[PDB]
Amino acid sequence: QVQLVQSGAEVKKPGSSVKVSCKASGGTFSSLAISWVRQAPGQGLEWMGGIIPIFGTANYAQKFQGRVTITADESTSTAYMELSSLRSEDTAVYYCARGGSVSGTLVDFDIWGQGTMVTVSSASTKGPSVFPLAPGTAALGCLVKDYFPEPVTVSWNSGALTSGVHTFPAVLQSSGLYSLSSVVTVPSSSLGTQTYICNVNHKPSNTKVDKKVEPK
Amino acid sequence: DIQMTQSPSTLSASVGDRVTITCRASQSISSWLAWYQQKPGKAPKLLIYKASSLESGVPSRFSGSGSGTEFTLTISSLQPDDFATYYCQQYNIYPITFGGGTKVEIKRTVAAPSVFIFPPSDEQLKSGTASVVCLLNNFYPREAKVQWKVDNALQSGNSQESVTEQDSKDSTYSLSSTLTLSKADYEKHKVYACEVTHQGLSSPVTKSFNRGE
Amino acid sequence: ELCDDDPPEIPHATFKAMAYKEGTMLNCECKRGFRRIKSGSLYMLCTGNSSHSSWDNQCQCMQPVDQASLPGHCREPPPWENEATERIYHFVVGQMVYYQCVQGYRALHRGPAESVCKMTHGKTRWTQPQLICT
Repeated sequence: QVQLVQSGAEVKKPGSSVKVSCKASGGTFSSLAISWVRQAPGQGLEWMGGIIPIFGTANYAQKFQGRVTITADESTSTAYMELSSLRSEDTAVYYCARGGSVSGTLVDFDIWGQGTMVTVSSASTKGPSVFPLAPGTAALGCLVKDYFPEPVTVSWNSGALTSGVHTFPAVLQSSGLYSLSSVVTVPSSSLGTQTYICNVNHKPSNTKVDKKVEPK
Repeated sequence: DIQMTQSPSTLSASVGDRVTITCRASQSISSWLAWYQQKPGKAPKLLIYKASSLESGVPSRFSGSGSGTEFTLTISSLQPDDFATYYCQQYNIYPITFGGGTKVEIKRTVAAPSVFIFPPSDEQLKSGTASVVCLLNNFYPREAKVQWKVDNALQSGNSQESVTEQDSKDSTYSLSSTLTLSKADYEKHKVYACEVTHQGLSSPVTKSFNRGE
Repeated sequence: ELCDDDPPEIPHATFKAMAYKEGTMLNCECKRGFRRIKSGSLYMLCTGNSSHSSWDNQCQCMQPVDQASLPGHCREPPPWENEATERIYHFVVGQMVYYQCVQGYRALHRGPAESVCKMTHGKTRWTQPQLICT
């Protein structure tokens, strides 16, 4: 019944603060603890802290060194998590979660928010450059390079081609920009007749590229 | 802090199998342990609380046992919805801590990778950087090693890789590795090769190209 | 409108209101050695209209502005000088209070632990939170 709806993705510079919200939908907070747990890309879960609504009592993980503040607005059933002096290591999906019982903040988490991606980086918005990966079976693709922030989307032949497609997770380069590759295997006998197009969209920079991948 | 150690880190199983995941605490946590399931891009879901109490709405094929420092999560007769990562959590004392996760993946027959190598495009070369890409396609199991060589000189520190999740149709993995060089260094060498090690191959396979050929 | 009984006491737990309904009363109690002012109010009463709620008939035994709340509910009244350490509240029908185990105690009860004052069979009664703190 009760659900938790979190605020949208944030892109932040190092040294700044971020304030994420967690709103109860289809109910109220009651006195059940509202806690925050984060997960860095490809890593496990890490507890940050929790607050008891109405009572106002909050507990935090000492490793945050006072950088986390958790508050609750009982009238609007919204909890907030503010993380100050952001650094690249704070890049993570942040979740809010309700406690299973009125046992303070040392509880199991029975209801979770959908998550809020927070990216901390010195990089500025930049659309990708799209390079071809030129071709029994042939492999071809696109290298979607040097963009920021995530995400990019890739389709092939405007969605008409899905068989044999593999779109890899993006990697963060040492430059601070992301790179993503998307490939597809096709019959070599089709290369003289068919045109394969990778359609790349990067909504943060309003960039849209439809790259024909030609047999070099 | 209490350190929660989960094992195995990963396990391969089929629909119908029984899986046992273990969580060990560095100190006693009484029975204040919970288990969660998490699918990629989604929030964790509570399965069990207080070491053995099944959460409302969670199927009875999930059961938890343990006390003190040793706990297990057992899934009897695994179903397609159960391939996911599982985490344990202690809430005996602050700070609340989680285990490192156990990925439950689909067992299938061994499949050697189909390997492809791509030189940098002429369009990319026009901007001063060269990306050479090696593709390892539709292999099983996930363990695969890629080794880059330029004129037989082994490369280190100049490559990045990423792997897909198990394919929804054939349960294989695919991996892409990218070797990054300056256009100046790229034009100074001729042979570009990627050597792939995988248990489906009788010996490592090398795919290569000659620059300008 | 007042509930004769105080909300249920749960061993090793405390309760608190999120906001006080209109009609809630609070005794004008004073600290040891201090007495209630002559001809003064014996109770503060939460009142309201279409624009705001507030406490009427102020107690007497710091901040110049005592902000009103939105209609239908009052906030915790600010402390008055030489006030007793314990607050004696008298709630009305429809009032909800919320429970939490005291730190070091835990509940097997799943979900919210609340009590509401209801008018049942011509008399007021608080619902029983199904809460045990161990």
